Amino acid sequence: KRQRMVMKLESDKTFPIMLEGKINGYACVVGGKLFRPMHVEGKIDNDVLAALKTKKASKYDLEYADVPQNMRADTFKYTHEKPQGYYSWHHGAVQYENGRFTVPKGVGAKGDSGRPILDNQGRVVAIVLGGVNEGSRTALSVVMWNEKGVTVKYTPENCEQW
Amino acid sequence: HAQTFTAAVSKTAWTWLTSLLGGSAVIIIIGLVLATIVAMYVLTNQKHN
Repeated sequence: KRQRMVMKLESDKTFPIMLEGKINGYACVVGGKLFRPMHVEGKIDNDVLAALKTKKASKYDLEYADVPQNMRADTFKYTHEKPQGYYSWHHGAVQYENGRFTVPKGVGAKGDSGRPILDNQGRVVAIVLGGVNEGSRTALSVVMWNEKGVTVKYTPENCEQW
Repeated sequence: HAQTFTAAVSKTAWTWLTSLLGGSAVIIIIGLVLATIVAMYVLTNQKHN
């Protein structure tokens, strides 16, 4: 499964945020428009996408920009059906329970911001922005969207920017 | 020649100036209330889910 998830993430145009040769984060295109975590500095690893001017949203520490329709051709597919269970992402599985996403300890660190969370159908359900040490596991700070289109950010108390 | 401080008023024009000073204060108080209401609506819409 993880192999297929990585293949889908690579085939879909996704590009890390390069600064001085160091990967400081990741950015992706979902729903035909680029998003980028504001706290991560640097430029997307795509000259064509870098040409797009972004807008800031301090409340969520996220940026967004318009993507040309021809490049909107193949982007992430979002869904609002988020039942309890387990999902898949770049560094393995993620447990969804009580409305929160959690992964085993040692998974995720500074520089992983921007990795989406995929369902069994390969549809995006959340975007990972950070996390906090949770003993045997760690809880990720993510943003998810309901069927009504409301942006909800779940942030654990004293969450670290990962 | 008492010349009370509030004696140089002209009733009508004085009320006009009262509308010029403090009337904008009432306007900005109404605007503050409306902005607070809009913010509370946004918070309610976000927390609703």
